[PDB]
Amino acid sequence: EALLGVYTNVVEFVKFLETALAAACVNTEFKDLRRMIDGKIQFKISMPT
Amino acid sequence: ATLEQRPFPYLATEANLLTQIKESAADGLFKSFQLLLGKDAREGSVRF
Amino acid sequence: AMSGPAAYASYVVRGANLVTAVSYGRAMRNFEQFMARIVDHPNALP
Repeated sequence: EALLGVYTNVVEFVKFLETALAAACVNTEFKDLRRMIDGKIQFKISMPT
Repeated sequence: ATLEQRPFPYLATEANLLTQIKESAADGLFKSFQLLLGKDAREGSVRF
Repeated sequence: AMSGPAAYASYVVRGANLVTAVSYGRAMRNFEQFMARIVDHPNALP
């Protein structure tokens, strides 16, 4: 019997790491954010003169 | 008045002096490991 | 065009074996190489 034509859309898929916004971030593969002390990652600044 | 009527009255008055002694949240604890971002991974990156 | 890493940066646990047999001869050899780097390369420090 006669044929039938099927045309599907093709969508480009987004990965966050490939987009150039990730130059504004350090991306860290991490496992366990539940183990953190609240409201505190201290970092010490020493400015020479 | 609620400090004395609670049981274990000596350990209650000693454990409630922590709000005076504590200054940083890692005070009484020891240090065991270091989670680097790599092998040295910066002087400026976040070390756990 | 620009370049980057393939995946997210994973953490590495360092500090498991502390080896505590550190000697005086090797510590002075490490200290002479460490103080020479301030004159040699102030920004690149091991």
